[PDB]
Amino acid sequence: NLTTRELLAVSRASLRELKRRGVIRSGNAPAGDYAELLVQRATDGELANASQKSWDIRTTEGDRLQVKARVITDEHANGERQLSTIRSWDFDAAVIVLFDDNFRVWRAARVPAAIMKEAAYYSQHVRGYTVYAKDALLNHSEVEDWTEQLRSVEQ
Amino acid sequence: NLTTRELLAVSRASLRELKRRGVIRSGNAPAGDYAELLVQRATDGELANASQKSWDIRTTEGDRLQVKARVITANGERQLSTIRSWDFDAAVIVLFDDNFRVWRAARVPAAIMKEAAYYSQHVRGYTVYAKDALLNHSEVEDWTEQLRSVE
Ligand SMILES: [Ca+2]
Ligand SMILES: [Ca+2]
Repeated sequence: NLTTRELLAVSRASLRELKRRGVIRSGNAPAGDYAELLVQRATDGELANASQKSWDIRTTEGDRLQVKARVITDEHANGERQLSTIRSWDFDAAVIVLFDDNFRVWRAARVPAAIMKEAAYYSQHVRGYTVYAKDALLNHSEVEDWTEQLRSVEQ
Repeated sequence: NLTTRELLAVSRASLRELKRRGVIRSGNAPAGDYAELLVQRATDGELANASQKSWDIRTTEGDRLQVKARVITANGERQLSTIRSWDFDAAVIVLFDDNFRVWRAARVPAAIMKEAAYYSQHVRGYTVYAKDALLNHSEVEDWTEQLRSVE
């Protein structure tokens, strides 16, 4: 095993190259970048440009998808189901991708924008909305389980 | 350099380890997590709970610290993330080089941060550039060697 410092530089350099080759967009958010790749492969959707802030992937049938992803360490850690801030509701559905400790897909779900809003909380500190990816959201009857589909593409 | 598939496995394995060691939390902010670890270790401070958004680390003497970090590879790289709360005692600025060794680090009182920030209307917050002029004096403390020590 190597030092923490080297590991960061190992990860940042690999991501930097993957980013120049056009497979990913940013190098700044590994879990989100991975989930984008995975949702792009599972749908053959097109990536947004970096400038498109309301959504990340557009399916060929039209759907605009905001991809939110996070690494989970313990399915029972309720505070770890917290997703990064949403600052625009101008999309058709979100895709929530929860990774385990291996950065393999633990659960993934397609949530209509309406159900996301219903679950969100506004925050003035961040100028956005906070959503917790609780089981009750993940198993909501208008949510699609995308777990095995994203495991079929890598991770 | 290598094949795309190997880079994915190279990045995924490195992240796997960083995450096992507790160095990474959500996976979206590697550099930020590390800078926090370094400032938490260079002090004996406590990490903020989920609800406390105004600061990141509380020192044993009380001080609440908002940590802002960037990898330095050019004024556009000195740009820090948006501040939307002034409810903290000082900011700790951590500039890494590409190897993630600490290149410059500085403890800036809230007053000097405010003095150096400018409000931005489209983002509804304040932006601070970690220029040398801030890093040197203005009554800010050099924390560079201190953060390199806990490395
Ligand atoms: Ca996203
Ligand atoms: Ca921070």
